[PDB]
Amino acid sequence: SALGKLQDVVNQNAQALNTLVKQLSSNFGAISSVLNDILSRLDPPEAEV
Amino acid sequence: ASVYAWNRKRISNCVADYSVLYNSASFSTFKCYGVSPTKLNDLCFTNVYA
Repeated sequence: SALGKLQDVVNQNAQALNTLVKQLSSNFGAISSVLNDILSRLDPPEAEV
Repeated sequence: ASVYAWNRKRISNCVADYSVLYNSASFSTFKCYGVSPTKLNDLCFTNVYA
């Protein structure tokens, strides 16, 4: 744990990237979190929503 | 069947042409909710129930 100050910065940056990547898996109230699924399943009036 | 005893049929292991359902004028209501009617020929499904 001698080099903990650098490792904290590295871990925080990697964790921020991991959270940002993980947030793509959330649908945020939509039918799916995948854009290709929505574009292949719905007409543009409801796919827009 | 009657509505209290509505009949449920499983559909599996078949290729389905839904274009004969959209283009048929016999149906007064043809309304889809989670999928577009014209995209039904482009998708693959399981757990299909009528």
